[PDB]
Amino acid sequence: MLEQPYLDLAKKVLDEGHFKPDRTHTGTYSIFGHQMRFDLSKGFPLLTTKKVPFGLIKSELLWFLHGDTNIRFLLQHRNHIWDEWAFEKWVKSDEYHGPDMTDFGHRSQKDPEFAAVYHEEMAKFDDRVLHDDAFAAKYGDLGLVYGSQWRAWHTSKGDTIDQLGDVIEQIKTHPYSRRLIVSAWNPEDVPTMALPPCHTLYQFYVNDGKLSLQLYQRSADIFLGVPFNIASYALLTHLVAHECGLEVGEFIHTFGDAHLYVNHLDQIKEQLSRTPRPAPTLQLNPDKHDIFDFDMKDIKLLNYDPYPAIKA
Amino acid sequence: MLEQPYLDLAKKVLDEGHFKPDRTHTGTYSIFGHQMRFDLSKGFPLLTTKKVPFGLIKSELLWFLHGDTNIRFLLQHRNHIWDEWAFEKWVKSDEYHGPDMTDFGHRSQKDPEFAAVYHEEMAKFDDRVLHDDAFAAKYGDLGLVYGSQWRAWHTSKGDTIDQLGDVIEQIKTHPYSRRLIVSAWNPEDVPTMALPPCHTLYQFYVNDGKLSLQLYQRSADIFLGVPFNIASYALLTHLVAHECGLEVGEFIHTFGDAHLYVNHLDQIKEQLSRTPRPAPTLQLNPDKHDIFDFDMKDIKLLNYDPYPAIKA
Ligand SMILES: CC(=O)c1ccc(N2C(=O)c3cccc(C)c3C2=O)cc1
Ligand SMILES: CC(=O)c1ccc(N2C(=O)c3cccc(C)c3C2=O)cc1
Ligand SMILES: O=c1ccn([C@H]2C[C@H](O)[C@@H](COP(=O)(O)O)O2)c(=O)[nH]1
Ligand SMILES: O=c1ccn([C@H]2C[C@H](O)[C@@H](COP(=O)(O)O)O2)c(=O)[nH]1
Repeated sequence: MLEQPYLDLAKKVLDEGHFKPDRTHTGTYSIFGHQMRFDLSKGFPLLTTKKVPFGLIKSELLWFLHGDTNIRFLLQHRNHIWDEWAFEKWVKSDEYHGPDMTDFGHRSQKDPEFAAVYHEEMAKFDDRVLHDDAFAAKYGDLGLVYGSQWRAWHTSKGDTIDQLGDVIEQIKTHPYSRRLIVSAWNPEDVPTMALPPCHTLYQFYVNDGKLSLQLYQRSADIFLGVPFNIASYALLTHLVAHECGLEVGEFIHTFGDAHLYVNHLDQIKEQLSRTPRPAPTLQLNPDKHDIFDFDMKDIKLLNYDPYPAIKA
Repeated sequence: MLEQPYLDLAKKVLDEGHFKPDRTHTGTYSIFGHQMRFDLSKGFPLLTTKKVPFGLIKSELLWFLHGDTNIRFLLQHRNHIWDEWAFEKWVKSDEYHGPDMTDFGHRSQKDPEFAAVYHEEMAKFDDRVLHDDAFAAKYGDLGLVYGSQWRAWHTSKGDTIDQLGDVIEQIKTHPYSRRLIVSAWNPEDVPTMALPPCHTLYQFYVNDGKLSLQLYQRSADIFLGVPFNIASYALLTHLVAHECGLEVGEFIHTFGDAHLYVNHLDQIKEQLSRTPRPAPTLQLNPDKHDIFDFDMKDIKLLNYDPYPAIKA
């Protein structure tokens, strides 16, 4: 079944993973160099063994695809997955006057009443970002995240390049190019930036009218992140194929360090109990073609029948 | 045996490769997403099934490692593998006054007497680069090749960064970092530069005192280039491990497009006849540690017992 490589990766880290220390709990179990392949003609690789929220994946991807780095767009779609890094820039600031949190998130799991103050402050931040243009410009903007690296890469001349747009024009004109690459890794930013990109780079490839995509991901939370990551890049591959008038080929997912956190171990073990179901199918607006102006409604997922989410 | 993944890749492209057109003969047979793993504790993965010239690999790597882009250093080691791209910038120039070649190399294989004129002009160029400081500065310098991307990456402030040096300091201080990445792909240069890098990016990883390295290579000539490529990055991995006082782990070689040229087919087929021999062993200067000042003599290869070279 389509999603088995994901479950093999989880199991392989369980059986053959190497322990290492770090932060956010005791440490990790990891392997280096693993690869997962998904034949996108067999269905869409959204995990059936655990519910993965496709609406949050769709809206995050469309956000990148607009070259947008402001969480306001994501808030307008009820998508809060980028909030904390924005919240963090505001909390750590001089403009902020509420109950202090030197390290929320860590402390948010401990207290059942600091989690009360935090979730209110965060709710307030979310609202000011939604309705106050200047506050949003200042704190809603994450700066160097995927929308900018993909579509507005900052040059030495103080100019800006649309890598993804240029690659898509090349797919249409030079489909057999071996240079169809988008990188998110900028040696100039990477040593000071808040979040050096995990989704380091990707490459397209065309054969027999089918579009494939390989992602090199330097670092991967196998439990929390990888199931979202697989669905974002599979969707990316479908959308680019649609624009270019091609079929879909393979999505190949290649890792540097893929890891399980030492406290996510029983969660992934229970998921290994479950038996994949047949895969959903994706439907794209058949009469719209520029994916940089696609909206939520232009993307549909059919027949998705997941096991429950594992709140971990 | 250590080199079997190389031979499996060759065979897989023979059996399951997809034809595509291009240039420099009729076209290619290719696959996308293949991976090769080499356990460097089992020996050094220089191919035994075809002689690969380790001196040219050593000197090219030391050249990158000095951050040098001038072919003069390579000429001083009798290494001509970068010559033609330098020669090309001089031939295409206004300063040049000899018998013209709008497209040598292509025409060099045809004629058995234009190949005579070319090899003389090239011999002259080589000599002027060796002995004329100003000519060398102007034409010996390839500009944006690996030595500059690895060790002198050009920033927006008109400054320069030593990616590889900084990564090596991080391996020593933060060995479990998942950010040990060197990239050679610069979205600003890549659309005009002469040679967008094939060796797109690489990443280190440490576990149990062993250093591994994964290379993402966007495009690969399986017959001509890959056997040199495997030995450069394996050697790179050994040298970095030596500096840092670690053992060697795995070298993982990951491809975008790996291809066979439609006219190299019988050459690779004959190589598939041959039976790997036990692998050579590498010896490094046991009392020297900064690899950025290693020289030819500090690296030794023991017990290398190859089948003959296949002049193709
Ligand atoms: C600093 C760090 O380790 C870290 C960096 C990025 C994320 N991170 C996101 O921003 C993000 C957005 C949307 C989905 C997912 C699954 C993630 C995610 O995992 C999470 C942790
Ligand atoms: C333009 C192109 O296709 C092309 C780009 C780079 C190389 N190329 C080199 O510069 C080079 C230097 C040293 C060894 C090898 C095996 C290679 C190589 O294959 C060869 C061809
Ligand atoms: O899109 C993402 C972003 C992050 N991660 C996880 C993997 C790592 O646990 C962590 C990255 O932290 P560093 O490796 O950068 O230290 O986030 C993902 O799976 N997908
Ligand atoms: O270090 C190198 C450099 C090049 N190649 C081969 C692979 C491709 O045939 C060609 C690159 O041409 P493009 O893919 O950039 O068009 O060079 C290698 O194997 N190793």
